[PDB]
Amino acid sequence: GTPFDTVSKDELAVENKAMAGKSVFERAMADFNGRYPAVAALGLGPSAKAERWNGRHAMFGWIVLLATGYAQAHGLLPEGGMDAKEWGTWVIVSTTNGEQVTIPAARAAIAIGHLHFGAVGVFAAYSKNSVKDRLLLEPGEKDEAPAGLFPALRPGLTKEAEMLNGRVAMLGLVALVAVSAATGQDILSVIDQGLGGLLLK
Amino acid sequence: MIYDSQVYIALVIAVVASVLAIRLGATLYN
Amino acid sequence: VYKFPKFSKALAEDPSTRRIWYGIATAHDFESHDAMTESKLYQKIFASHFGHIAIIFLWTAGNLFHVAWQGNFEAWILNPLKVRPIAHAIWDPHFGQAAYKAFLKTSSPANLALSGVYEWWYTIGMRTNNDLYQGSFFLILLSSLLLFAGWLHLQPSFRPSLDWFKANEYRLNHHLSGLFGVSSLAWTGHLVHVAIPESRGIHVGWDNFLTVLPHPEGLTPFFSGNWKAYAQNPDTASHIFGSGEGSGTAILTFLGGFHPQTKSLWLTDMAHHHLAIAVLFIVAGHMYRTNWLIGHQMKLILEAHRPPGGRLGIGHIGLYETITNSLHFQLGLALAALGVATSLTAQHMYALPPYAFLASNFPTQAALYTHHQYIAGFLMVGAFAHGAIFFVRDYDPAVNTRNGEKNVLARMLEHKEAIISHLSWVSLFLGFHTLGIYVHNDVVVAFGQPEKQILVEPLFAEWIQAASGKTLYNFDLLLASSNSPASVASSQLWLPGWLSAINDGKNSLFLPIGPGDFLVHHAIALGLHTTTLILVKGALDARGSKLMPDKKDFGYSFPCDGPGRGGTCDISAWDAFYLAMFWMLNTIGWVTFYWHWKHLTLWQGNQVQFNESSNYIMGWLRDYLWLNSSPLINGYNPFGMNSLSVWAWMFLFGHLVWATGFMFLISWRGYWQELIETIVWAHERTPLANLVRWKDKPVALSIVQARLVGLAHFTIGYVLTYAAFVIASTIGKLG
Amino acid sequence: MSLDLLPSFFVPLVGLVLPLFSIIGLFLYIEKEN
Amino acid sequence: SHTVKIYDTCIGCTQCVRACPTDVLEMVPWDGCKAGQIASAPRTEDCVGCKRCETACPTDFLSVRVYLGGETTRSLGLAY
Amino acid sequence: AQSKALPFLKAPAKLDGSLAGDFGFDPMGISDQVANLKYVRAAELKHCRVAMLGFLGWVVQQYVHLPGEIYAESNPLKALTSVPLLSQIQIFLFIGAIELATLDQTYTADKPWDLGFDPLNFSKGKSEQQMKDLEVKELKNGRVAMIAIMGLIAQTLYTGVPLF
Amino acid sequence: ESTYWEGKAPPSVVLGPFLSKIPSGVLGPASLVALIVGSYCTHESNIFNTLTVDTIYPAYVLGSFLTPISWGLHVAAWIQKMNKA
Ligand code: CLA
Ligand code: CLA
Ligand code: CLA
Ligand code: CLA
Ligand code: CLA
Ligand SMILES: CC(/C=C/C=C(C)/C=C/[C@@]12O[C@]1(C)C[C@@H](O)CC2(C)C)=C\C=C\C=C(C)\C=C\C=C(C)\C=C\[C@@]12O[C@]1(C)C[C@@H](O)CC2(C)C
Ligand SMILES: CC(/C=C/C=C(C)/C=C/[C@@]12O[C@]1(C)C[C@@H](O)CC2(C)C)=C\C=C\C=C(C)\C=C\C=C(C)\C=C\[C@@]12O[C@]1(C)C[C@@H](O)CC2(C)C
Ligand SMILES: CC(/C=C/C=C(C)/C=C/[C@@]12O[C@]1(C)C[C@@H](O)CC2(C)C)=C\C=C\C=C(C)\C=C\C=C(C)\C=C\[C@@]12O[C@]1(C)C[C@@H](O)CC2(C)C
Ligand SMILES: CC1=C(/C=C/C(C)=C/C=C/C(C)=C/C=C/C=C(C)/C=C/C=C(C)/C=C/C2=C(C)CCCC2(C)C)C(C)(C)CCC1
Ligand code: SF4
Repeated sequence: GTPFDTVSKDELAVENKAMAGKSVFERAMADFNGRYPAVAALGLGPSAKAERWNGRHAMFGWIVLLATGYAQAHGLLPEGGMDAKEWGTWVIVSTTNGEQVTIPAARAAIAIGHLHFGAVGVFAAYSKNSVKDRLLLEPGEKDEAPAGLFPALRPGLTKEAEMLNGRVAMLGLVALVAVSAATGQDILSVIDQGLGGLLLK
Repeated sequence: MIYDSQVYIALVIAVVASVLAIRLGATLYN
Repeated sequence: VYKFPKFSKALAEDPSTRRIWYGIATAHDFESHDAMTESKLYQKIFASHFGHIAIIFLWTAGNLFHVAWQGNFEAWILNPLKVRPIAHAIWDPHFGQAAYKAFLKTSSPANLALSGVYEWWYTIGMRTNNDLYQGSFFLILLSSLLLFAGWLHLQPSFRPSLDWFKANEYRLNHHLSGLFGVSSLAWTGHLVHVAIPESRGIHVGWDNFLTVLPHPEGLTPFFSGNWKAYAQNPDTASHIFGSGEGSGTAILTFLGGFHPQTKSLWLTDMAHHHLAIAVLFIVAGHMYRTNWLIGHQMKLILEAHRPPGGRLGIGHIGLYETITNSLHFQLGLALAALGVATSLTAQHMYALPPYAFLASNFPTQAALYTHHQYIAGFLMVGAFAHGAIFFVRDYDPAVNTRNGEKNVLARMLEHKEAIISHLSWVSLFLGFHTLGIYVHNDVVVAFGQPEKQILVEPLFAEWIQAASGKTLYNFDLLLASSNSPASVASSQLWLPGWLSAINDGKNSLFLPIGPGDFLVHHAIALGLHTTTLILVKGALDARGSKLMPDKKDFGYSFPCDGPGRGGTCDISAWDAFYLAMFWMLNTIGWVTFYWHWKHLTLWQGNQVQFNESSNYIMGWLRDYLWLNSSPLINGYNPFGMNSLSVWAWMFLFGHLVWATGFMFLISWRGYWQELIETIVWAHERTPLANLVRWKDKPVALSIVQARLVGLAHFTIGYVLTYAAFVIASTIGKLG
Repeated sequence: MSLDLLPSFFVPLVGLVLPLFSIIGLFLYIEKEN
Repeated sequence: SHTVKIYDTCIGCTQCVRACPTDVLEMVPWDGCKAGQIASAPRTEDCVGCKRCETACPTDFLSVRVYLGGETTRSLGLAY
Repeated sequence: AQSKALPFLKAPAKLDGSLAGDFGFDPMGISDQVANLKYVRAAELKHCRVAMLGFLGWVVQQYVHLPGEIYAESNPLKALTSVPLLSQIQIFLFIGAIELATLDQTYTADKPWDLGFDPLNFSKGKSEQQMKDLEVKELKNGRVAMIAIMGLIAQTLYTGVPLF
Repeated sequence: ESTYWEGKAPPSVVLGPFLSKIPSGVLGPASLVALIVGSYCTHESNIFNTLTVDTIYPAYVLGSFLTPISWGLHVAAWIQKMNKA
């Protein structure tokens, strides 16, 4: 308060000159890697490996969303709800007045398809020695170098092309979710509006 | 009855409180 | 096997599984950690306090959110005496159709709320599931604040020093005045502004609170000094809570007693109470000296307090440095105060229910009383354990001694034998004679001659009841008399409300008592005295005894001193805590058994069943346990199940955990090390499993760890089985 | 997605997945070396 | 490993040394008692903590004291 | 004595010389608890800048509005609720993006208020005395604005008149 | 300083640097007057006249506060008298 020091002189912050320059992206990456090792060494978090994998998944999922819209529009995507007598009480969603509303069968089928794809992913994860691109970084391996604001304009089946397309697809998913939340329509409704009407036709 | 927006933003705020918790947890050291 | 107990290198070098077990149990003993200083100790404790308060606020926010989302708060508002509050919904995949149907409440299976949060939140002026959501949002924000503060005060430039942590006068001034008084002032502000009109049908939310006057005159009487205006026109005797019918305009009154409709304390009474408490604590928060030359230096106060004739030695001269430099002395004091406070909460929230319609919520009444009494026992045992720890590791005889003469604390170790001997005498006296009278009643009633029972009328306690106004024992003493100065003095302030409540057979305010109450109170006194004997003996004998005159050199918790010189089992001070936990559990069990049986007889109406059968042990065993256990055990039978099925399962679960504790307590080590060695040989000498080998050598649990594990099983089973019994019995007997 | 699907989405998630990953992390941490 | 200390109350009666099951204690020359010998603990790495040493001590409150400390495969008596 | 603002009191130890705007004004001795004056100066300058922007926005919203209807509310406190949540959340996200990097910056640096913001280079070529004079001008104007913006908020909450 | 004492009476420093300089011949009669005034105020607010919302009388209340005080004043008077003051 006055007759003593609240903070000792031996415990004072020192400005980190090691981050001079080092644009916010480099600064954030360095801070994450130094603060959280053993998850940064694995390639997790704000890393080029994680960004590449998430971009691949975002592109594949744009494909999956288009397929789901097509299936819903074209009379596929089974109708009704799951059978509680067949699949237990865990599929029951609510009981309004004497009727049990269950999980829609369409949701169950879509979950099964997503389970197929996620299982493929889990196999590839526990198949590191036989896959071309691993999920995590080996001890020693170093994370590919960030592409930057604009990756190199190298057309074709190149690392830069896949990188750019993954970033674009992830941004598209972010924008799609933002539009759906702000305006209030369904995700497929937003995709239908953003395709003119050629999806849910 | 609370809306989906009410629950969703409470979940989002809960996530922010979670990131603040691990920062305190990691700052209290391994 | 080289980085889990980061705080202890001695444990990290243990090649056995004991390292993992001891790593958990020593994580919070910061004073014993490697490379340890006092500054780091206080800073880590400070950050842990912040995280703990954040956890508490998150827990409260979760309760609020789950009541708002899956509860029936809004429906319960319109019919509080028939609608059963819902805690949260249930989603368990293991349910059959029958379990789903039985637990089904409204739209989904759900659990009834026994915490009484519905009544508490309704009383403080909540009427919507959006009011609860706002509270949950605000509490999560507060938790984020506290987590940020905890992180911040570990940063280099924001870590407080030892002087700031040991600044007693500043912390006392602020804690008392700011915390207690200002929080009471803010609570009075909320009580008036929101709660008082909401009980009268006027909604005061976060929109119309700057424009809705809590009183029609509006702060004019306060500044003008006409403070009586805030008491004029109180709520009438026909006021319907939450509605404007029969309401008043007063905000601070003396009425005494209970609301005629909700059977709870007047909201205007509690606002006035908190305003008075706020003023008193704000005044008392200016006592100690700070940067402005006025106040008290508590070192001088302690040093100057030596009786002149001389019977406390040199007084309290060395107590200031003793308490300031020890965190276990302060922790013990705080735990003792908290235990007394929560005992007070338990004893007053049933006699003087403060929340609307909480008196008619029998299961929640029983649950609240049992919960708070168990917490009280835990806190008291913790206070005594930390006193023992202070004796072992923080007490310095040199500080508490001046020129041979010893101060008030050091003299407690001189007549320690006298203290322990007299505690033992009181315990033996009470146990011998309470058991003698109980067994005399048992034998006499069993032989078919109940008239030969020894039944002592609790005249001393009935004298107190008459002194507070109960005209039931024909004492005509202080407030049972209309001519005594005690009655004429308050005949115009709070007696009409107080007398109307104390002299009512439907209340729990000063329940009528008889010989059974006398005997059970003596049993309670015996339990308290024996628990105190164990804890005080462990605390005083912590630094040494005749069997171990160097016990302080072995620490607070060690297994033993060996097999010779007689033996040496359970000789440490930790073992005294371990033994006293059983006695605390037994004493709290007696207290809660007495409370629950008395209130079950009161609610059912057969108070004659308690007054007659409570004088002998078989009466308890047959009419409380055996009688009220019937609804609980039939929570599921070979024919079906009820919503009480979970309580029967918890009953059996508690019995199982209790007996596993019996395992860990009766069977000691040495018998489990050789068996583990046989298992190790079997694993090492079997094909197809030799490919898998342990990294930590499997060993039997240590003696102290085994005692802790057995105590934990005993306590968890005890608590679970009694909670299941009390809740299920109340629910199944009283509808 | 209705609000009543949240229990079936979260209870399995928490009560099974969180134990698995927590066990993985805790076992890895307590079995580390220096 | 456990810690074993010897105190000058030692009378050199050798009962501690001949009771140690792991050869931790030994008798060394001394001039503080009639026997001219005092117990020593030069091999505490083999100390198991059984405290047989101080069960055979005739002095009033012991002259050999065993303070249990960090554990080792030798001090834990592990044949495996 | 040493305080210029309170010519009778003596200022606290940490109020001296440098850190422009130092008029010895700390009667309660708050500076005695803080390890340095860096963080409190950073907070004061952030408040000064936010209050300047708030006063300017108050007046402009009183007189000038965006073409859209959602921005047609004249009362700033009423516009706080009339404006859609999308605009306010966008503003908050922009502020938080600016705030996280400066959060890393403030708690450790020697000049936490120096965010490197000078797009027009009004400080390039200025001498030390001129720079200190500019800092004094900023601090003065900010303190006056803080008082003014709090007064505007109070008068709008108490009378409903957002200005004058 | 050194408020610790072992003689017949504590040193006058325990009274604070306002009562340490009051003569005992002033504190004594003042203590008796304060005790009498406080007792009368207590007996006039209550006992003799029953209390009521309309009759609180800050003089009697403030007065009654002189009874607890009186205790301190005469304790200080004795301390001053024994310390040759
Ligand atoms: C400490 C408070 C607390 C507690 C004990 C519970 C307890 C429960 N919640 Mg819950 N909840 C809380 C706060 C809490 N809630 C808050 C604040 C929110 C708002 C975000 C929610 C939102 C919520 C939803 C949406 C659902 C539950 C559900 C459930 C049930 C199943 C568990 C689950 O799926 O959790 C999931 C919980 C969350 C996703 C929110 C996080 C919970 C808080 C914020 C974390 C508290 C951490 C705690 C202090 C210590 C953590 C220890 C950890 C390190 C091991 C269970 C009864 C489910 C249910 O009702 O099933 C029938 C369900 O679907 N909760
Ligand atoms: C006005 C200023 C102020 C305020 C509000 C606080 C408030 C707090 N400080 Mg704090 N502190 C202050 C100034 C202040 N401090 C100063 C100036 C210093 C430096 C000298 C400190 C140093 C300090 C330390 C070192 C620590 C705290 C801690 C705490 C927290 C205690 C835990 C808690 O939540 O209790 C909440 C308690 C209540 C709301 C009230 C309790 C009600 C009681 C139990 C009822 C009693 C009623 C009655 C007496 C019962 C008996 C019946 C009767 C008949 C006898 C609390 C938030 C601790 C903490 O947790 O840190 C995060 C801690 O470790 N403070
Ligand atoms: C706010 C109160 C408070 C605080 C700050 C402390 C703080 C401390 N105590 Mg303490 N204590 C308290 C209350 C408190 N205690 C109470 C109330 C008791 C009486 C029960 C004790 C009894 C006690 C003893 C006997 C000892 C301590 C010790 C310690 C120190 C180390 C703690 C440690 O290692 O934790 C270790 C934590 C654990 C081992 C976790 C135990 C968790 C238990 C078993 C419950 C978990 C089971 C859970 C209910 C599961 C439910 C089952 C389900 C099926 C329903 C530390 C300074 C120790 C010490 O050395 O002090 C110097 C010590 O020997 N305390
Ligand atoms: C109810 C209390 C209780 C229980 C459950 C046990 C259980 C056991 N005792 Mg015993 N014991 C007890 C009280 C009890 N004891 C007491 C009071 C004493 C004091 C004298 C002893 C003294 C004693 C000795 C001296 C010995 C035993 C032995 C045994 C074991 C026999 C082998 C066996 O059946 O393992 C199977 C385990 C069970 C039947 C327990 C229930 C397991 C459930 C039903 C199945 C599995 C549940 C599943 C894993 C849960 C997973 C979910 C969870 C993670 C959440 C077994 C663990 C012997 C031993 O070491 O084992 C050979 C032995 O030598 N006990
Ligand atoms: C919060 C805790 C929790 C939760 C949510 C569950 C949930 C469940 N338990 Mg369970 N359990 C728990 C704790 C829990 N358990 C504990 C602690 C114990 C020990 C006391 C048990 C002991 C137990 C037993 C003994 C059994 C269950 C069963 C079940 C299932 C209910 C039966 C049914 O209709 O499903 C029917 C189930 C299916 C149709 C298939 C479910 C298979 C798994 C769970 C699906 C997981 C999908 C996963 C994402 C796949 C990952 C990708 C992979 C392909 C690579 C359900 C999945 C029953 C069961 O189904 O056994 C498998 C059963 O027999 N539990
Ligand atoms: C926008 C975003 C991140 C934005 C981050 C920002 C601004 C960070 C800013 C900062 O760092 C700086 C600059 C400096 C730091 O000091 C401070 C901060 C402020 C922290 C991430 C989006 C991230 C978006 C991601 C990762 C999207 C992933 C989508 C996937 C994987 C696709 C999944 C699907 O395909 C399936 C699986 C199945 C299909 O049915 C469904 C779908 C959904 C289509
Ligand atoms: C890349 C992508 C999809 C890629 C799909 C691929 C590769 C599929 C490959 C396949 O092998 C699979 C997987 C499976 C096979 O069976 C099918 C094929 C086809 C063989 C989608 C991107 C989708 C990208 C989308 C939707 C982008 C949306 C962007 C928006 C809205 C931008 C808005 C802004 O630009 C404005 C308007 C103004 C700016 O100032 C601000 C912002 C906000 C940046
Ligand atoms: C806005 C302001 C200054 C803004 C300056 C800016 C943005 C400069 C930015 C830059 O320089 C940097 C940073 C870096 C350069 O490289 C780039 C640029 C971009 C050039 C000062 C306001 C300063 C504003 C001040 C001092 C306001 C004082 C207000 C008063 C006294 C009001 C009083 C009243 O409102 C009440 C109280 C009640 C009412 O009813 C009555 C009245 C009388 C109206
Ligand atoms: C071990 C130890 C410790 C601890 C201790 C403890 C834990 C204690 C407890 C204690 C306690 C727990 C106590 C209690 C107390 C109580 C009291 C003291 C009470 C009182 C009361 C009164 C006095 C009342 C009165 C009255 C009446 C009766 C009527 C009404 C009114 C009036 C108020 C008047 C410590 C740490 C410290 C230190 C070390 C040692
Ligand atoms: S413990 Fe006692 S006996 Fe066993 S070895 Fe060590 S010293 Fe010799």
